[PDB]
Amino acid sequence: NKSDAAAKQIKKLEEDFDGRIGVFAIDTGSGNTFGYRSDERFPLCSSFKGFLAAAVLERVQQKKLDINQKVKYESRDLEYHSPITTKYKGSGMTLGDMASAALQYSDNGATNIIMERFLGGPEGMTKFMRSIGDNEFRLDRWELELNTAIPGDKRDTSTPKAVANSLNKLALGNVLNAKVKAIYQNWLKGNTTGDARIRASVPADWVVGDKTGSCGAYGTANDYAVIWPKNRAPLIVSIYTTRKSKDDKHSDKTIAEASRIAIQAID
Ligand SMILES: *[B@]1([O])=C2[C]=[C]C(F)=[C]C2=[C]O1
Repeated sequence: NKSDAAAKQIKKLEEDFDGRIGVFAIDTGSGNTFGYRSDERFPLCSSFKGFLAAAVLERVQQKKLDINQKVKYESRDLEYHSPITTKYKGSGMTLGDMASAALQYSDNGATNIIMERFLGGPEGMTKFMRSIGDNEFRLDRWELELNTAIPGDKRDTSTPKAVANSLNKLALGNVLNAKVKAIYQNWLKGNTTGDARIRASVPADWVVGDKTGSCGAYGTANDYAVIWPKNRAPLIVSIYTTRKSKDDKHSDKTIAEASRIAIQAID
């Protein structure tokens, strides 16, 4: 019905920028969902870093790791785009701060250190997702090589749907106890890279938590978000985009729009 109209508009939008748009959104109040290409594979980019953060908090809650434990890395050669790890190289950082840095500043240093020392690499990352009943998600490579975003390449991809369900399990559901879920929420709420994406699509007194991704190839970018409107149950929104050519740039505004259309569909 209204579902058919939102698909028209999404279709228009991707043809407008000569690329591919994938959306999944859920209204946690009514059970309403909407998907456009919600089953197709898209490159993850930094977006899995939000799940990494959750996988840590999981280990913390089972008492396998302490959120305050020093993590030192003074001799490491820090990957490109390590703004937070770089400023604390000489003192180190707590496991908590490191995890949140991976999520809030998309910190590559934070990402790889955590996966090599606590999470058991990409395979370990994949295993974490399998354990929340997400079968699409697959992280294969490390930063930065995982961001190649070659069309057709299934490495380091998921689907909008699977990303939506996962965020929902993690941000709103059963996986984390009350105390830890709260921490996880605040981490997403404090994300700094997502102002022009899903956040731009919502009334500015809704509370949003998000994690963005940008590949730097094939104009590949994404965002996923948990949203608390004012008088209303939260929404989950998940938007993934690619473009036809290698040199193409990502489009914040397209994701913004696709979020806008998505949210109207489940309204
Ligand atoms: B994501 O996705 C990424 C990757 C790489 C770089 F350099 C940056 C970033 C952000 O997010």
